[PDB]
Amino acid sequence: MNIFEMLRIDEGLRLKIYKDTEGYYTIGIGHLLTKSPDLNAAKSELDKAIGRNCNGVITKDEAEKLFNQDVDAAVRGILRNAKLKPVYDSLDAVRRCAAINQVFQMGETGVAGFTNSLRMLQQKRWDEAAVNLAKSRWYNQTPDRAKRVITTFRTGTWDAYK
Ligand SMILES: c1cc2sccc2s1
Repeated sequence: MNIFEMLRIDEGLRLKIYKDTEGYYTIGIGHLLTKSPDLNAAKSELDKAIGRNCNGVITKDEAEKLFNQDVDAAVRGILRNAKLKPVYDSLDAVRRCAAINQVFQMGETGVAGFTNSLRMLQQKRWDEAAVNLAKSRWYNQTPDRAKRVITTFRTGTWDAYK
């Protein structure tokens, strides 16, 4: 297991524009195109991202390229965030993957709501952090995925992903 395999399980792989759990146009391995309800806007974003006229469809290689970029940008964003960096750097490698996963799904605006969870994670109060993490819109809207990510934060193992 590694961050790519983990997010691949959580995000799936679809080669045509689809709507994510929030109803937003997405493609590939959880590559958000736009929050606009206009499919044409999503198609434009896709074409810009890939560098060709895709008409809403990409190849596996292209999906994996966006995924590489998106994971890289997620981790780099964490390091550039003054609130997230010290917590991330305090974590072991497996729990760092849980952090990347959460940021990938929710963005940094999303994880900003998690001050108390972050503090508990930095304190290595794992069971307490896990309880706090579940008291969230995130958990309630995507409970099976959040449970996996939370188990990863709780245990520092890959048990939830096999
Ligand atoms: C850096 C650390 C942590 S813990 C949950 C999200 C993030 S980002």
